[PDB]
Amino acid sequence: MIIPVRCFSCGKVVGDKWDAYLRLLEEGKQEGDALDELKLKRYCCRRMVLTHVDLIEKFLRYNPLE
Amino acid sequence: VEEFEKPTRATTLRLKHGTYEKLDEDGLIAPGVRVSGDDIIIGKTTPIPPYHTKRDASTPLRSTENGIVDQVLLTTNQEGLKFVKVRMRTTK
Amino acid sequence: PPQVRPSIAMDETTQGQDDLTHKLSDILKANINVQKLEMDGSPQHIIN
Amino acid sequence: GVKYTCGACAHNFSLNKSDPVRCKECGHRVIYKARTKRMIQFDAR
Ligand SMILES: [Zn+2]
Ligand SMILES: [Zn+2]
Repeated sequence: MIIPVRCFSCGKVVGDKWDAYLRLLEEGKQEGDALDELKLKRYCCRRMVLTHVDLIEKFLRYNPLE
Repeated sequence: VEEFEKPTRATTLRLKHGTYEKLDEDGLIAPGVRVSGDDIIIGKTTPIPPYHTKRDASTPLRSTENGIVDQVLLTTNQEGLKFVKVRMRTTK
Repeated sequence: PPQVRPSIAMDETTQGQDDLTHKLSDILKANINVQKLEMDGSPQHIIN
Repeated sequence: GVKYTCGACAHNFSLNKSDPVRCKECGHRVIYKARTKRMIQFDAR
């Protein structure tokens, strides 16, 4: 839905690196290189950031009820 | 016809042991209210066919379930009678 | 006794009765008007 | 009497258990109850 605040396994704060990750992917950098530039060493954080689905962008398409 | 209303203690009989204070004046609970099991969420009264002569057809919450009132929908059916749908949200 | 027929309390105190109770009341009214038509003058075939 | 919101034009109005179930502005037949003003507490766990 939205990027989780912390890594599920270890607990590193990864919720502040989503915009940076997307911007790094904008310049055509590979996903592994982008993850490396964010200092995500353990693969728990790597799967936390890499496999996330930003579903909230769909939820914001619907017109608000108020 | 029946009506969605808050049943009274005196003029309305057959009161379930669940609480009724969570209902509003129209018998519909407002969204964003914590409730527990057996609590009344819809209050409906039916006149007795020929004071203290109103069947209570209130729908209580499931006794094994809790949660918060996520949404309340009021509308009319095909024939024009009242129609209410209450969606409850909980976290597992 | 009222144990035999189920008088369901569908709504607190203000309740009706089973069909057996109504038929018993009708039978008692029939017996009452049978009794009340034997000392006073009335046709025998009407009594029967 | 009770606040309500339209399901189509999202206009807030009020009802007094006498008006027909319809939006005052756009005449929509679907309305929702407004959120209660009471505070709600969570344990953030
Ligand atoms: Zn981690
Ligand atoms: Zn409207």
